Amino acid sequence: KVRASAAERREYLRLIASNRRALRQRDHSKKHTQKVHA
Amino acid sequence: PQYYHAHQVDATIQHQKAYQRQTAVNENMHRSSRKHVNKSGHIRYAKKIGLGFKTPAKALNGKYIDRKCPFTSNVVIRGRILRGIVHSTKMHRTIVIRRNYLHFIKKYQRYQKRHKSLAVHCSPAFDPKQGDEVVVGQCRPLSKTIRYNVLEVVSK
Amino acid sequence: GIVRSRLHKRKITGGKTKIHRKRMKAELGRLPANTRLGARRVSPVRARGGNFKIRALRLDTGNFAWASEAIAHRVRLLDVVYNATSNELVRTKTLVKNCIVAVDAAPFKRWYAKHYGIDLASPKLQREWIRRRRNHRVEKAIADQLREGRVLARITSRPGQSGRADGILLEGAELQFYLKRLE
Amino acid sequence: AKKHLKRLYAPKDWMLSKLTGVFAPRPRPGPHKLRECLPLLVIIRNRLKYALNAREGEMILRQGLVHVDNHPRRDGKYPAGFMDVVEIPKTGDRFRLMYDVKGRFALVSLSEAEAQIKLMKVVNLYTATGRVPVAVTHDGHRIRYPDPHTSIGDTIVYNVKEKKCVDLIKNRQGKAVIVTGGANRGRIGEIVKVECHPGAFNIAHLKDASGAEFATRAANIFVIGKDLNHLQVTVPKQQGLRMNVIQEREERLIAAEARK
RNA sequence: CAUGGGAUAACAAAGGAGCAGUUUUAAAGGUCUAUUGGAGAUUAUGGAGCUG
RNA sequence: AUCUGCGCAUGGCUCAUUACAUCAGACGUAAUCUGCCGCAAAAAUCUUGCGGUCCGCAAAAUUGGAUAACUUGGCGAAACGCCAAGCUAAUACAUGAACCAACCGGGUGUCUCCAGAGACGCCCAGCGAAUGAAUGACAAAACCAAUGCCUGCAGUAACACCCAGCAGUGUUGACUCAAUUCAUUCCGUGCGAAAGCCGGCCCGGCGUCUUUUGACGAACAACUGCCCUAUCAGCUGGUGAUGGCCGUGUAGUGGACUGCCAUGGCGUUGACGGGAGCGGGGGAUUAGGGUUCGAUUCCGGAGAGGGAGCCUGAGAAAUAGCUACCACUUCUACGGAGGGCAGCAGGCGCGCAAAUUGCCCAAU
Ligand SMILES: NC[C@@H]1O[C@H](O[C@H]2[C@@H](O)[C@H](O[C@@H]3[C@@H](O)[C@H](N)C[C@H](N)[C@H]3O[C@H]3O[C@H](CO)[C@@H](O)[C@H](O)[C@H]3N)O[C@@H]2CO)[C@H](N)[C@@H](O)[C@@H]1O
Ligand SMILES: [Mg+2]
Ligand SMILES: [Mg+2]
Ligand SMILES: [Mg+2]
Ligand SMILES: [Mg+2]
Ligand SMILES: [Mg+2]
Ligand SMILES: [Mg+2]
Repeated sequence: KVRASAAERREYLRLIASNRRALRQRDHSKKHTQKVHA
Repeated sequence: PQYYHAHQVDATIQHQKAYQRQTAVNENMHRSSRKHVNKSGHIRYAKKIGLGFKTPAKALNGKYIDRKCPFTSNVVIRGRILRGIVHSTKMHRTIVIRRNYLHFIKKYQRYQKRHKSLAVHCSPAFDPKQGDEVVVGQCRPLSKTIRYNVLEVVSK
Repeated sequence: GIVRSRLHKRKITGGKTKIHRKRMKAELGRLPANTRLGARRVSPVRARGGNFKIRALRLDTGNFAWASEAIAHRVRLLDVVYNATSNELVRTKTLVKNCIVAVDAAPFKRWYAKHYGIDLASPKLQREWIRRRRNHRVEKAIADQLREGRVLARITSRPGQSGRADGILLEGAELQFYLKRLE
Repeated sequence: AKKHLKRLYAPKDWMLSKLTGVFAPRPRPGPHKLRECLPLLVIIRNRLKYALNAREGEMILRQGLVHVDNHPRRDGKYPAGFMDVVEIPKTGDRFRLMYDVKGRFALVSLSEAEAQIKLMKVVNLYTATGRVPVAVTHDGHRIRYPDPHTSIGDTIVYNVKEKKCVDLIKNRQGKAVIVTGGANRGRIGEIVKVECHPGAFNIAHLKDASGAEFATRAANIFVIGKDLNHLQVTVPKQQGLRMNVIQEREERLIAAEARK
């Protein structure tokens, strides 16, 4: 139950760190798709 | 090059047989971060209390060392927020406010002038004269009679 | 016993308060510790909740911190130098919070030779000393009493409450405050 | 340390008659508040008539036959309160504690799929040791890794069998609540406007299905769905609609005359 | 505690010499953040404000 | 029968005290303690066995000493009094778990590399606690050094491999808080997997340390309110009265308290002192305005013959707990030993004035 509780941290940390990744790569798209335009 | 040249003693605030310092932050940091340092020079602890009260110009850019102060200490303002008028400022760093109210008598269909006086701790951010209207906020006991602490002064 | 109530205090009108209950246990106070210098002897006190509050009698050592360097070292208290409450507490050498003491200064010099490499040569491989030491400089009033042998320091813990004599080294204007009052 | 209740100082929603004994079963600390629960001796004896007295009532409970939120409760003084799910495997009935529109506790009958989830309102959020952010709930639960969009006023759907927070309901303008305190307790309404007033009590303005406008403190509202049609949990038979006192008085006389 | 209505009254301050020019335009002198791939250290130009 | 674990701090009685007190409505605790109960958490600890004298091979850790009851001998007029010896338990007391079994971090010495990078080695790295430091957000180009991708700069999370997104993001109206990083060290005043108990035919019911928070509470603070009295006009302040500075003490805030400094604070809007006596919910009467009563069932406060002071416990300044004195007081074999009905029945007094030394846990 310490391994299972340290497993449910490692997948809460992929819920947090993926949501931060999806915001990195919607902004570096929307910056680069207007940098092409000008 | 090895020597640091620390700050000299500011004798205008240092009167009180122990060194007057703020417990929140250390005055003696060499490369103190931009967290607590104010505009001109020195390290200072200033806090934002709750209910839409703007901290004064002093308590950010002042030099005074106050404990029991709502803006520069661990004193938290909570509970009641009241108003009074300044009655006497004769005590050191403490004022007595006067709260004047009309007490309605249900039998004689008429009001009655009563008053309550409260000892209120007054920060050196503020200099209220007699008759000035203040806003006080409740805090912990700070003395035998001090429960409130001045938040804003409305002049004259 | 000793109580902490306002039942015995006069009203602000000057009137006497007439007492209509016995003393409560929930309003007690206890006799002071009067912690002095000496070899360590402590007596625990059973507080509320069953918690233990360790009275310090006779303390000689503590962890003192050098806050610019963000380190601490277990050093030995030498003397009690200045107390803001009374000069009589200096003479009986009571340890309270905020009293000014002198400490050993030997672990601080040894740390300042091990870290920054300045004495008051052997690892030629690791000169991460050079990665530090350039921006940082040391106050002169510290380095004088550091090599003089004892450093003035300030007690930052409450010994009668915690049974510890932890502290901080006086720096800056705070050292220059207390050096004037002594000499 | 109080250990007794007088039956007059007991809550009125329990509906214990004043002439039957001096004392009422004081609910222990636990999940729900003493003022805001219905202890299991009152459910097994006074609500359901499975027990004629308190002596028959502990023959049921101490034997392990009543389950509050999937776990057998052998305490007659266990505080069961709002959104709890009370199962009984032998009689095959399972109920949910809801407030009806007159403010009293009501036992809403459930299916098997509707009896697995309960809806729980966050009361506090903090970080525990480690860096684990846990969520404190009105039922006393401490969910350790909730949905990261959890704020304090929200509602977590929980599924008490597999202890996994399956869903989240934020507290916003467009949601529907149930009122769990005050004069308006048991009423269901859409949220209209939430008046903040920092330092004091948040006031929440609410509009009912009929259009009746009413307000409460926002610590009294309990959001239970996205709208008044898409409620996440089933509600009692009035469905939060408070009829007029004149119209509901006429209908009982009409129903009693038409019955004879 | 929240909120809106502004009749009547109230607190406060004043005692009227005891008093509180707005914009376009180019010019002079002088004061203590954002970009150049990052971060560190120097460095002139410039924005907006300073006054004659 | 006795060890052990909880309980006896509730309930019940009474209303003597008591006017910046209690109490009511309403707030505060970010100034704090909190057993039982609810949902959770948990990677610290070189221990055993066998062989050899500190090492080797092993592994379901087959741990240690003492007391009751009891027996024996008893002391004493007695006492809800006692002694000595001999036995024996644990979920009492004490001791103690390597490897299975992680991630992550700091400080640091040899070794393969390049003109700083890696491998290895050592010390330290658990929850809680102390002190110190760091987080706990924010609201146009030019040149040199180190460094990033390009074949001069297109475009870009951060990071020298192990994991190319394994936290760049706690909460509040507000925190010096929640939590995390590192520095030092906790010497009993913390941390077992009870070295625990059952049950089913590996699994399931319990029972327990620590840690943490909801809940039931505790303690403090005070916004508005309160009978009569001036044949009571000044009250407080050396020996704390109002405030300020270091401390101390507390569970915590604080003249609560030591030291020092200042000269305040309250009052004809009735202070101060005296008399009446628990405070509300409420009762009686009332067109309206009122005038009265509230010892009494519910809530709160206080007390247990008066007055203290304590122990134990999560909680008592407890009284069907202890210690002492004062006033009464019972047994004695005179050596001594005890008492506490404002619990329920009763008893004597006192008065105008108030019942049964009853049956039962069937209900609450
Ligand atoms: N007045 C109460 C306070 O007493 C304090 O001082 C008091 C003490 O110095 C002293 O009180 C002592 C006390 O220390 C000691 N531990 C116990 C003793 N019973 C008390 O004595 C006091 O009480 C008894 C009975 O009332 C009287 O007989 C005695 O004369 C009186 N001095 O006497 C003073 C009271 O008269 C402070 N002066 C002050 O805080 C305040 O006056
Ligand atoms: Mg026992
Ligand atoms: Mg009365
Ligand atoms: Mg203080
Ligand atoms: Mg009572
Ligand atoms: Mg007497
Ligand atoms: Mg009787």
